[PDB]
Amino acid sequence: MQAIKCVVVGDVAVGKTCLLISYTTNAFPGEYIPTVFDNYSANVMVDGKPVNLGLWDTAGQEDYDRLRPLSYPQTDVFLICFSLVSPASFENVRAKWYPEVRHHCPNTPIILVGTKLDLRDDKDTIEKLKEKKLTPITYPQGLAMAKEIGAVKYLECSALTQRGLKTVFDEAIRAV
Amino acid sequence: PGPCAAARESERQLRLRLCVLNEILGTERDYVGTLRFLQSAFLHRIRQNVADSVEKGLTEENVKVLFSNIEDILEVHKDFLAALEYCLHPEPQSQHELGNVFLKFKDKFCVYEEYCSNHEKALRLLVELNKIPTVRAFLLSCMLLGGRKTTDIPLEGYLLSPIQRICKYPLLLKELAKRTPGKHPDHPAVQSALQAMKTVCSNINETKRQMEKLEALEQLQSHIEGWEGSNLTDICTQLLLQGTLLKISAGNIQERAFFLFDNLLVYCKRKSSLYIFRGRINTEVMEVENVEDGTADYHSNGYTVTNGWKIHNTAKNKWFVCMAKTAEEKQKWLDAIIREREQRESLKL
Repeated sequence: MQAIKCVVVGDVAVGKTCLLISYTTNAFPGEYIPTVFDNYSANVMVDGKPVNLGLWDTAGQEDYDRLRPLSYPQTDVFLICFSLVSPASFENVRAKWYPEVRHHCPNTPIILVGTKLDLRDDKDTIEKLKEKKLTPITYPQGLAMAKEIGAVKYLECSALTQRGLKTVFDEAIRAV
Repeated sequence: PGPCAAARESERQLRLRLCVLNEILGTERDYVGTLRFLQSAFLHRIRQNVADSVEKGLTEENVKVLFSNIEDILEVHKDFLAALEYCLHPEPQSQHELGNVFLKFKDKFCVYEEYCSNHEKALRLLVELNKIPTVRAFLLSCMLLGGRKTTDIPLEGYLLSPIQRICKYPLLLKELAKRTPGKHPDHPAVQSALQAMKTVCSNINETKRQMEKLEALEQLQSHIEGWEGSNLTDICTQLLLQGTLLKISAGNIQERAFFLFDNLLVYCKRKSSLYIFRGRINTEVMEVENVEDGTADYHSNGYTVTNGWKIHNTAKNKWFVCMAKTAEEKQKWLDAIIREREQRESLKL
């Protein structure tokens, strides 16, 4: 069976861990969302054929530039993530994550993933961003970024509502 | 805030604190289990029958590179886990204190510096080892007998786990601090523990950066036969420019590989990559002069020089001519030589 290594990268604030826990566990969220997501492998059915999808979190390594690349070799597909309600995390796609990923993995497909979709129309979230003269990232802006970095897909999702969540990992598989 | 609102917030904090304490303990138990698995399924198995593993193509040196000091990491975390368990006995409660345990073990985590600085070499070796049928089968056998299913994460995932784990502690402690109010007895120690474990991660990160610099020089020199003089790491810090040039020294035109470092120029003969040492010049006693296209002299042995220049070793008072393939390549070399001298003289205050 085909084994796929999928590595999730992005700023601390984007909820890489939540997203992976939500995708792999039942009755998410529950009482408490863990800090730790162990390396995970499960058979997933995509377009008829089963695939062994391996999932690798990178949470905690965001400030340690020489440790991060130890995760990258033999990666089949990258999820470069940003939070749709954090413009800073969006800019770091261009400034930090895409350059680094491409340096170590020149030909590996990238999917650009906008997380926290559920908060983009959240009134308190919008208000707090407005206090800083900020606004959430729009779908067109996300498309523009995906084009810029040569992502094979741009996808938006929410770990909490799980809207768009399944599609992210289906397309990750399809990209390989 | 008044007692009603403050009590409400306090219940939340204590509840969430307990969740964090439980995850710290739970994931530490999981981690030690992973370390025990690597020790028993691989190292102990190899140790009990060294001949068999060597016969199958897995050498003693391979094993040292692949697993590094994972057993020393295990011994530290056996102790660490036991210390955590003691603080959280008989089961975690919100008033329990963990801060001092992290502070006590801060220095013990230095073992990670070796492991993380070695892991790139380890994972690259594993890729090559798995190209060997008998070794690939042997490692899969270890995985299986160690309790892994065919669908589980591959060996590389488990070998990466120490890197992943050490970077989780600042995340776990950040959350624990968040749920440890100023009035909580653990408050000062958890604050200090958070900074301690961040410092540990930073130390590991910087050690890797430093080792990468040294290894770049060591690995290059290792490809050079018949080395003369001090090692590159003894007097240099980085390769500035390398390239193939034609060299003339009052004799035949000879193709040579040139290497410019801070403080040193080296030139070699490429073996028919590997090299044969031919010469070196301390850049402090090196001078360079332009040669005009279409000219020739004694040092060029009467050959017409194009895209060329002269190098002068003032210590030996010896000259030779270099020729690049294009004007751009010549400019690149002379720019780099000037730049090396400028930076060296700048450091000299």
